[PDB]
Amino acid sequence: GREFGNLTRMRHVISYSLSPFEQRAYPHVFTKGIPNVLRRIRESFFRVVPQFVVFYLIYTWGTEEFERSKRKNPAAYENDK
Amino acid sequence: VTRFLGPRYRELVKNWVPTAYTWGAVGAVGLVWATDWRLILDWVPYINGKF
Amino acid sequence: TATFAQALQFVPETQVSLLDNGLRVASEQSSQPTCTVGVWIDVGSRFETEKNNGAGYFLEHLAFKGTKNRPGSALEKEVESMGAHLNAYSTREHTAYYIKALSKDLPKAVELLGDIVQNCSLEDSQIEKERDVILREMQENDASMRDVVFNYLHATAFQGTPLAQAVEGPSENVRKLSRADLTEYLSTHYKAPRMVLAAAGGVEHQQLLDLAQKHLGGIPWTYAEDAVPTLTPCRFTGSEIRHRDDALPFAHVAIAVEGPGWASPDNVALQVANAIIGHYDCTYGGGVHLSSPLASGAVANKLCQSFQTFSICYAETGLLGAHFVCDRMKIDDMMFVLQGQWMRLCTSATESEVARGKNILRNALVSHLDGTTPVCEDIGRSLLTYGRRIPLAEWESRIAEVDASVVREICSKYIYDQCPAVAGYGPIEQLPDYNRIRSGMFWLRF
Amino acid sequence: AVSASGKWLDGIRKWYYNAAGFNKLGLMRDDTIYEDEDVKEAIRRLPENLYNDRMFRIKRALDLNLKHQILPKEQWTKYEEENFYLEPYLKEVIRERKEREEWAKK
Amino acid sequence: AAATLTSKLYSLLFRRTSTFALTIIVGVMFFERAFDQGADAIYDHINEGKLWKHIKHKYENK
Amino acid sequence: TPMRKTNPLMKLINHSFIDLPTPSNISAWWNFGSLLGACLILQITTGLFLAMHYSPDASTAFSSIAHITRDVNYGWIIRYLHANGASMFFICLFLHIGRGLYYGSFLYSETWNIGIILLLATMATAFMGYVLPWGQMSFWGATVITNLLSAIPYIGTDLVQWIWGGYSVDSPTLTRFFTFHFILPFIIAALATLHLLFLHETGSNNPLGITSHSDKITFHPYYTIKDALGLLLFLLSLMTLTLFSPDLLGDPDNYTLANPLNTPPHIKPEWYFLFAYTILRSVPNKLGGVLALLLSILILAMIPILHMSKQQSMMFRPLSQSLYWLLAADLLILTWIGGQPVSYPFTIIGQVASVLYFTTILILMPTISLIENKMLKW
Ligand SMILES: CCCCCCCCCCCCCCCCC[C@@H](O)O[C@H](CO[C@H](O)CCCCCCCCCCCCCCC)COP(=O)(O)OCC[N+](C)(C)C
Ligand code: HEM
Ligand code: HEM
Repeated sequence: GREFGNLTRMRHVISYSLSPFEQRAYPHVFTKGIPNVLRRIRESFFRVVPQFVVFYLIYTWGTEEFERSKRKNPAAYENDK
Repeated sequence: VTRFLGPRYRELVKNWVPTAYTWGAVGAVGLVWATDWRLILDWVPYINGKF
Repeated sequence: TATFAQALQFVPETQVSLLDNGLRVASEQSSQPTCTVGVWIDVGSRFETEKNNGAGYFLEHLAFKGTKNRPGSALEKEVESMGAHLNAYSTREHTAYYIKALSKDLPKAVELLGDIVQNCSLEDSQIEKERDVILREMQENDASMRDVVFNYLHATAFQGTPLAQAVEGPSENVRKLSRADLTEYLSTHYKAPRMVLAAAGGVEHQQLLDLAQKHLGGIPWTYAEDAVPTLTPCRFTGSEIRHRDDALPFAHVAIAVEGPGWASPDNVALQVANAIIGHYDCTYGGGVHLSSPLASGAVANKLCQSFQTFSICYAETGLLGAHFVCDRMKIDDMMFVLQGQWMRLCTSATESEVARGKNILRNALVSHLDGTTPVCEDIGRSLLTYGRRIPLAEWESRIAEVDASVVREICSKYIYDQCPAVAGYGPIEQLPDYNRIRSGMFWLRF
Repeated sequence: AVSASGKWLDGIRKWYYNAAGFNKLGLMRDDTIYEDEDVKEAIRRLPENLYNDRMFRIKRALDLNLKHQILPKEQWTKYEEENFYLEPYLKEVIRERKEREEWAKK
Repeated sequence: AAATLTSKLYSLLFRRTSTFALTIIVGVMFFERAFDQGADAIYDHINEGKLWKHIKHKYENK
Repeated sequence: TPMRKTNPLMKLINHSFIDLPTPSNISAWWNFGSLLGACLILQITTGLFLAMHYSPDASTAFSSIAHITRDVNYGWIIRYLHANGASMFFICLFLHIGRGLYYGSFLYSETWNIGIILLLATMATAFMGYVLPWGQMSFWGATVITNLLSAIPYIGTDLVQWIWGGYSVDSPTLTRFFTFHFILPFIIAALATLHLLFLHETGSNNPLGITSHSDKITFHPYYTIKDALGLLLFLLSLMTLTLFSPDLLGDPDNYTLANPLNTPPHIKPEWYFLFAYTILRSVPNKLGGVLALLLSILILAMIPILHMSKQQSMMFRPLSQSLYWLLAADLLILTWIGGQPVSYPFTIIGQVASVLYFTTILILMPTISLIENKMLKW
């Protein structure tokens, strides 16, 4: 019972439109599109990236630490004797 | 969650206690029979076709 | 000031004199000019054979159209001259007549009863008139619901039992009744000690006693040929009647389980249970989710249009149950709620709901007894079965004794896993087949 | 119960208020609230013009979300601009539910 | 006016469905053993001298 | 009077596809759900043509696959589309679940739970299917995974041998796994039908989290071509994974025959299971590692109970968003740790990553949700 006639009541919200054939597929791309994608990415940055950077840090540190203990292990035999 | 505790809910749970132990007996004995559990079935007086 | 314990005691005790012929005089003193006087005969529709089913009702129509002592029109002229409002009825178990007049007029009424019961001329023209009158009355009351559906409920519940047939009697029968059959019915039924004179109100007792002896002292207490019509035990059945007729605006279902006889303790607790299931009507602003849980179900997605929970009772046997009007599309759903309520009292009965039910029941038993007519009918109907009058203080003493465990115990005793009797006057199709109902009488969880 | 630190609380609440993105879409605070049945009945009780303003602002938000755009900076909702219209009604509804429940546990 | 055994049996075991399922399960508990040993005894009885378990006597327990 | 409204099959298609309202502002993430619906078909169809040559005996399971990759015409493309196809299946799956966790889609609790059960089904399917090739990692993975069942305290080994069909992994176990692997995906399909069944009586959620009844739109005109583009990009990424770098998501050693005797070094399970495997590596106890493992996936069921915010989507609640991406980074941490041999650096990071994985969503999220509640003055 949720057909389009059954949905929410709403009152005088007039809406305008155009035929797809009456308008080009890529309006104002260079002037309005790219800056929009840019503000989007700029909103996304600090909320997303830095924690991944922390992943890069823990990754490189873990690799350097394993590789360090492994190859300094004979070096640990060296300081041993 | 806090709302569920109360003066009448104690009464209700108490009303359904015998049913709870009875179905618990149903599940227990039913499990013991479905599994042919050997441990308790060694103790039962007549059900000893198991060797 | 206001308090229960004293107020129960201020209500006067009812004196019960015994005439030598066995007629039971009774009275309840009060300080008001008005008083009602009546004779609640023990005779009812239960006693007639199929040969004479319509006798008591028909005589109920012409008990006072005429009489041997005075012309009937002169009689009604006299009662109208007194300002009195004589009235009568005839239940399946209890015939009754009564007057409604000033204490100043009290003696004049009493002897009138001593006419109406003892002797009434039965002119064949009058009876012949009452014939077509009743025949058209048969065309009258059919239009009404409720009473029709209860009549199917009795025909269902009892079938071969004498109790099963309606008070009005078959239409085929009523045109066939003869005056001789009526004199037979009169000679074989209306007499002491079945009779019980009663006059609650302003009536002083001793005057009622003297007036009782003088006129009502003449009633014979001996049956001819010792042909005593002993009452008989009544079997109950789990069957159903399902009249349809789809053109009606509403289905009008009535369901009932076997109940305790008129004189057993259990009924009291049952009354409390009926207070819990709760009667309701959609005309009220008290509906919605409010009021009775069955009413809360009646109005949420909007189910029952109007309904009532009833506990009809006779000697030995009775009928607990429920009754509801319904739309065609919802007839099943209202059932699912109803039985569930029963089941809820058959298992999980919380104390507070029982308390509310006890308060509603007390309020009912007290509110019923205001006025002179209700207490006269009370003294009569109570003397006809219980004996005594079973005083209100004893009622609250017996109601206070009720507890949720007692409620669940008795309701399990009579409701749980019992076979329902069903009477459904239509339109009907969504109403569950009887196996669905019978299986609806018990949970698999409990 | 803090004083000037409470003004500091007003400051951090303002900053967090600007951290939430609904100002970019013109929404009032109450539009954003999750609509469970209590909120449903709370919306049902709204005066017609207010309910209309709510439904339209919701459409404007969804429409802006369609084209992944943003309401112009002049038109953004301001922290002092908001009217907390839905609170009294929702509080009435919730209080009624708590009343029915407290009665129901007894 | 003597009571039927079912009048008490229903009043005890069958009145509640949980006890009903319980007595059913115990009934299965006994019926499995009894019926199995019975059918085994019968099938063992029809064909005496055929089954090898009865032929074990030529070589069993030393 | 359109015919769609008349014929019942056309009625159901008119519901599920052509006419059902959807929020207009639905983004690219919801598309992944439909993509999963697509992937299953591929995983059937492609897989259906691998079963026509595969022999589930232990003595010939490997040589039969050599028969497929070599002797059969165009068999290798089917092989690689199948193997990479499972990987794309779990990628779309993880993105799908992340989408459902982010936008507060878990409030549809029944749909959520059916999604969880369907998840466990797909996991078992991928496991038994990975066991089918009968290489080194396949055989060894089976032995290691199966033993976990042995963990259960009383029943244990009888149950484990009941899975093996013998003392040890062998041909009957391989045949059984071939059967269950054959049968499970269709059950996954019926569950998916249940899934969409529960889903549609309320309608799809929208990114804002506000109800979209004011702006509902028919599915056919728009989302069919949107999902056509998403399916096309899906086939693009899949074909690029198959025709250029077939191997990198896979693991060398499977091309060697299984040895009951010899034991392979790195012993790493295929990547989608890796994080869970790390948890086994994390808890020293056997049964404790098993329970932590089962909690690793069950835990999703507890999320709706743990919800505290008076809003759905994280997008209006940046702090919880930051916790969310911390959670994703943590999953990357476990997923990377699963590829590594036990050593000092790894064991410590694995334990900390696991404990953080449990604490961030059993403690921190509800609390910061309450903080976000108090910051907005209600
Ligand atoms: C390949 C095909 C497979 C199917 C094979 C079909 C075989 C044919 C037989 C199947 C149907 C036979 C009909 C059996 C009788 C009908 C059952 C029904 O009548 O029982 C009702 C109720 O159903 C059961 O009796 C309820 C008790 C359930 C007991 C469960 C025992 C344990 C079962 C555990 C199985 C769980 C699945 C585990 C699988 C691994 C009783 O109704 P009723 O008498 O009017 O009301 C109850 C009256 N009270 C008040 C006395 C209780
Ligand atoms: C969601 C559904 C499915 C998924 C995710 C899936 C995944 C997998 C995976 C990961 C493998 C391992 C192959 C490798 O790593 O080399 C595999 C192999 C296999 N799959 Fe599926 N599968 C699915 C459904 C099916 C279906 C429906 C069939 C029907 C025939 C099937 C048949 C096979 C066969 C026969 C193999 C082994 C043959 C070979 O690897 O050469 N699978 N599958
Ligand atoms: C093969 C696996 C699956 C298939 C085919 C599938 C199918 C679908 C489809 C077609 C939709 C329609 C909306 C959309 O596509 O975004 C959907 C929505 C949804 N799915 Fe899945 N699903 C799968 C797995 C899962 C899993 C694993 C979960 C959760 C852990 C899940 C939870 C949900 C939820 C909560 C929605 C509601 C979307 C909304 O509210 O907007 N699904 N699913």
